[PDB]
Amino acid sequence: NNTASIAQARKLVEQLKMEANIDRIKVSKAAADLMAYCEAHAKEDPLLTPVPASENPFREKKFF
Amino acid sequence: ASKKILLPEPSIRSVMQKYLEDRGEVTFEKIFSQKLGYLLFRDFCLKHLEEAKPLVEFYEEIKKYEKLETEEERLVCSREIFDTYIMKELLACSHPFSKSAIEHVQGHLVKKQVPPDLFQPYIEEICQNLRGDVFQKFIESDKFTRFCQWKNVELNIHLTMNDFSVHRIIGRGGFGEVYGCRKADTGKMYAMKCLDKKRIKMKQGETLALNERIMLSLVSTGDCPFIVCMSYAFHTPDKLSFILDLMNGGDLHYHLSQHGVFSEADMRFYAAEIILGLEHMHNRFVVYRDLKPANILLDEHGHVRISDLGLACDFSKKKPHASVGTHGYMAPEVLQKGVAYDSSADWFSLGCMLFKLLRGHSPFRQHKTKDKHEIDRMTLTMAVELPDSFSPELRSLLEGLLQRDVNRRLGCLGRGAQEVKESPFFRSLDWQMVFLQKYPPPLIPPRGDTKGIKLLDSDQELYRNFPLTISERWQQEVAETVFDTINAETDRLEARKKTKNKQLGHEEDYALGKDCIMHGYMSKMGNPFLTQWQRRYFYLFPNRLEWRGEGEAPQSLLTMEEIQSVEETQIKERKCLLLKIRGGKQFVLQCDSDPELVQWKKELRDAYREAQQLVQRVPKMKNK
Amino acid sequence: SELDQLRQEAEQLKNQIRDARKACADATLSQITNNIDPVGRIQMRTRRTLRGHLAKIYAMHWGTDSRLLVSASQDGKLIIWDSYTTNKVHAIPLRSSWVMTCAYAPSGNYVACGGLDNICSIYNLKTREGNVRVSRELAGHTGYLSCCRFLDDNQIVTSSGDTTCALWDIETGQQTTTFTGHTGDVMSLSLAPDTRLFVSGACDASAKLWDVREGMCRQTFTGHESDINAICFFPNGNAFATGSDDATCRLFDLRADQELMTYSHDNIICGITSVSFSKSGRLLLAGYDDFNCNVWDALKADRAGVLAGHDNRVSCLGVTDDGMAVATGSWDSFLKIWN
Amino acid sequence: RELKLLLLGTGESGKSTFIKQMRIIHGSGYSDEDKRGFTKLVYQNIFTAMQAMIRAMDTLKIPYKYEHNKAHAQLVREVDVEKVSAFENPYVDAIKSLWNDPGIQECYDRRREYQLSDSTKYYLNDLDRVADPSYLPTQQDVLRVRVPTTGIIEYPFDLQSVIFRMVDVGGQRSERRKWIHCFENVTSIMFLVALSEYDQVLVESDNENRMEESKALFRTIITYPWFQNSSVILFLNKKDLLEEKIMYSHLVDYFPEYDGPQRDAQAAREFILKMFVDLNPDSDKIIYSHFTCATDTENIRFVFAAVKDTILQLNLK
Ligand SMILES: Nc1nc2c(ncn2[C@@H]2O[C@H](COP(=O)(O)OP(=O)(O)O)[C@@H](O)[C@H]2O)c(=O)[nH]1
Ligand code: ALF
Ligand SMILES: [Mg+2]
Repeated sequence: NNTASIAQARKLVEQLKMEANIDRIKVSKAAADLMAYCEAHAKEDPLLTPVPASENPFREKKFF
Repeated sequence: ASKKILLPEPSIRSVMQKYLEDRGEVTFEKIFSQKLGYLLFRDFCLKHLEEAKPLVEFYEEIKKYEKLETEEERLVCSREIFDTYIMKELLACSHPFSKSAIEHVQGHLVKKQVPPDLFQPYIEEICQNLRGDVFQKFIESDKFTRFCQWKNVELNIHLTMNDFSVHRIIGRGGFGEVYGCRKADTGKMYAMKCLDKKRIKMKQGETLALNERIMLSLVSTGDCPFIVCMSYAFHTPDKLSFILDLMNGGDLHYHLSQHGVFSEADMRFYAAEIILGLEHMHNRFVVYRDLKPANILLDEHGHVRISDLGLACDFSKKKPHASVGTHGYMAPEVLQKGVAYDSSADWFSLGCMLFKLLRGHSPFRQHKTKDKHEIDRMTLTMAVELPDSFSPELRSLLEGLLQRDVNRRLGCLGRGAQEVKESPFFRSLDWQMVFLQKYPPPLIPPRGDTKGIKLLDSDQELYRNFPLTISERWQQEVAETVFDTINAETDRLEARKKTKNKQLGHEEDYALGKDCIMHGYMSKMGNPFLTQWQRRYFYLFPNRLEWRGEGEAPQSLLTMEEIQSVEETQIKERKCLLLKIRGGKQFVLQCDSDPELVQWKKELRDAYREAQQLVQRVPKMKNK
Repeated sequence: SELDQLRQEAEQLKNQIRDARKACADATLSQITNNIDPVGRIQMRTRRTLRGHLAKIYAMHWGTDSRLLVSASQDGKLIIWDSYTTNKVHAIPLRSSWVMTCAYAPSGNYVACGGLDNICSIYNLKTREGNVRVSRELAGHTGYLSCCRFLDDNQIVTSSGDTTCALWDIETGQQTTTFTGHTGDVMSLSLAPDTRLFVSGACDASAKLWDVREGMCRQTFTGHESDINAICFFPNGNAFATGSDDATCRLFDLRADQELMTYSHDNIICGITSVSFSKSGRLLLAGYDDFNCNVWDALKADRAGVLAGHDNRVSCLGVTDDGMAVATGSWDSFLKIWN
Repeated sequence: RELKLLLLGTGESGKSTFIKQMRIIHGSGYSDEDKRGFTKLVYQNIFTAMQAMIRAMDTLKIPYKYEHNKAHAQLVREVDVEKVSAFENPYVDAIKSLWNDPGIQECYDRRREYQLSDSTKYYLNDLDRVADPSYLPTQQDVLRVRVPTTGIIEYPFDLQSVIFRMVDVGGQRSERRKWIHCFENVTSIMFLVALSEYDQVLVESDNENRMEESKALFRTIITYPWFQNSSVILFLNKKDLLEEKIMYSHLVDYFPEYDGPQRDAQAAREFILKMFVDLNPDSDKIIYSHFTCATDTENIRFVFAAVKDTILQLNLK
């Protein structure tokens, strides 16, 4: 029962070769990028900043 | 027929089809054999199917052929059957039967011989054709639905005495009287051998009461003209009932004492009908043992049947040896203490009676001595001296029937009754005319306290597996009375609600196209101090038990997850289901019939166990 | 020899990956975000309640219109609600009672679902005859269908309990690509805005970034001490959050190929059932198995609020494409819309 | 004194032709008034035949050598079977030309693959006589006409010795249904078999072999219990057609147990005959066989002279 274990262990190492062969980014820049996304779209997000009840479909109106 | 046999709605089919399939009852041989199945099956073939029709008709015409009496009739008939069903189709090559079967019939008809089983090979091959697709198409049809309705009624038979009108009092017995009654359901007349349970233990006779029930059960199946057969057995708390065939003509000892002795030609009649009665019990490996004039009863017309089966005995497994029965008619081996015997003993008993019918006393008691050791000694020792008046035909018969040796006894040598029937005595008789009761009887009869003893639960346990119904009987009784007329009635009431529910809003398509396993009406509760009983239509799905009322889809259900246990609990002495739900909460169900209750018990248990097994290996659905 | 040299190569190549990641780890997100102003307290209110399901709700999914939504439930039904009006646009009964997932198409025409039937049943709302007719039986999976998401009207990705995912062509009813790799039942998945990548969460306590195009696993993230029950993409498509039976959520960045943040507390002991981001990504909404549904500051990792509107486990939840509302399905038979 | 005789057999086997011969020899011979009666039916046979042949060329995909005759083929195709008044010019030359086309001849030589008729070559080779204004059909023409019998008919002929009440019937499977109702007091059975059937399939069922149908039908009639008393007379008809067919179509092919030399009428005759004789359940019974041609009065005279004598030798004594 070597042919299964070996065929499996090769996929693993061919996979690990896949995963290790990427150009990673410094975590600090990863964060800065995400932080700066929210900073841009914080206005366009009604869950974050409460919108006018008039603009809210789940309050102002029963006709839609 | 005053009491209306109520017929369950066709929604019952979902439960029944599962109830019957679980027992492998939904096969052609199982259903076609039952009378009400045949009747529904044959209606389907004739009315609906195209190529089924001529096969049933063949089967029909053959069945009529079988019951033809004279050969001159059967000779005429065998041709028309052949010419119409065999030759006409065979010429055109649309005859779907074997060359063997065809050749078998030609082989006979060419030789001009017409056995009543001539077409028997064709009968078998008509099944093969009806057993395949044709049977499946029937199962798919409304006629199988109707069979389920009728079968539900059968399987939910519970008999109190309110089901019987009691017309007269026709007997007294060892442990209770015997009435003559009418079952209100169908109007069929029966005799109710009713027994007091207290008197039983007072005379320590629980054995011969229960033996009678087992013996009557073995005998009652297979339609028999010459035995007082059972249709139903039941009990009330103190009374024990058998519903037997109605013998309003009294017994043969009374009619002997009244009439005096009988002629040789008159006795021949009785003997022949008693012989076919004994033949029936012997073909089911039962011995009667109590064969004597008092145990022969006459019907209205003067025909006969064998009665008190209490002292009877099953010898298929092991043979008895004790001396049971009236010791004026018992055989040598029965008397011989610890000597084994079987059917042979009945033929010795017959001879003693047939002699007593001609002489007025048993062939052993001299001067009616009433002495056990005298009579029984003469049985073992002395041979009968048959009066010179006894013809040689009868001489031959009673010398054969009354051998002490069983190796020389007539009826015991190998072929049973057929030996006795061959005897030169019965040489005049067409033995099937005997069976068909076509011979005219010699005698038409005319029209005319220690109860303080205690009754234990131990005694009541004895009669727990007592109550019984015999399908053949009940179905026939129904077939010959209400069947067609109830069908006619139900056909309307269902068609009436088909038009009604069409025009209100299209119903009964909720269970369709989903994985619903079984659906039907039941009744639900919760606990005693708040809720009450409500009738709803349930749907069992693999993971939930939905239920609704009319005019809606289900608005409440019960998950298989939350069902802990299904248990049979009785509520006011009535079998019910107890569903214990996760949150210490209870929930009880109740069904119309026994078949339903049983199937809802099985299917819920199966369903919730299978759900909980399955859910518990799925991470989303499982608790933690 | 051949298998032991390959086993020791695996465990060196493995440590090459840990060092490539530790190299990026110069600062944490908790450090970086100290300065930004806190999100405050997200006092959320139950705007709607969606009464209809007869038993546990296992899944739900918004339409792209931010108004319609499907929901699959233990009652064997797949209901489409008009969140604005509470009225049911469709109440579809299923062939299998064992449904576990559902997925509104972005097209709005189709909805999909599946479960222990091991099939992804696709339904058509806009039929020839206007009925609710079944378009396809996508069979092929050898384990329970755990989740699935439409790419378009004719393509759909599905995860299963056979430890694989699969892309289907609805026309051919055939698995275009098969995404094998996981060593546990795949509980969840999530399409990136660019339909060319998707992540998946499994019981092997790991998530994996897949290439839809090609069919390979690009990266594998670990760190959870238990099953990953739910996973979804951050708005931009460079990160994703995971909910786990280890009572924590976590954020993962793809380009930094490691964990950025943990969302958990000593008080929270039961698992996460579901997750979703608000339109901007500042809020991470986690569903729980204590009938609660906590709102996290995705950057600060502080618990901003709680949605406590259900009597049983909060099984599933979502956010609208216009970010206007949060839906939350539950085991108590109700969905609830929030603002 | 009358005697009931059943002419039984597979379709088109010459049962109705056998009757027409009895009328020529014994009964009221064919008057010139009666001979006119068939004129219309003659024309219809020529159309029905030709049409059946035209269709068969399109089925078998056989090319017309002269493409001119495609115009005549459409002309004939639309002609109604029953609406034939007379055989007039627009169709006469067209049908003769069609017949003379070597593509039609290839189709005719493949007559085994589709149902044609047995007198087509007889009539089509003689279209000149048929198209004449005062064309009076001969006694042969009358024997050659195809008039599908349906249902039992009684034709009682009487020689100066005895009355023979002969029963003509239909041969096709549907017609065999009606047979039962005159199986009563049958003196003798005249079973007809077409010898040229060997390489043909049934019209009632294009799957099955005609010779083999007769083979079964004979066995059915023989084994019938109430014919145990009756006499059996086998008539292997169409001897003259077997004499043509066996030159190109081998009997060895359709009945593998045949040892004899192919292209021999006499060797085939005897084998075919034995097949039917071996279907007798008991050789205690004797089957009286004759090779015959129902369109040949000179053959039927000689045969029926011997057959009559056999019937009376057996049934008087
Ligand atoms: N050449 C030839 N033609 C025959 C013979 N027997 C019958 N035919 C023709 O074939 C056709 C069929 O014969 P017919 O008596 O009508 O058939 P049946 O009554 O159904 O058995 C008729 O047109 C006959 O003229 C034969 O022995 N030789
Ligand atoms: F046997 Al026929 F016309 F075919 F009489
Ligand atoms: Mg004819």
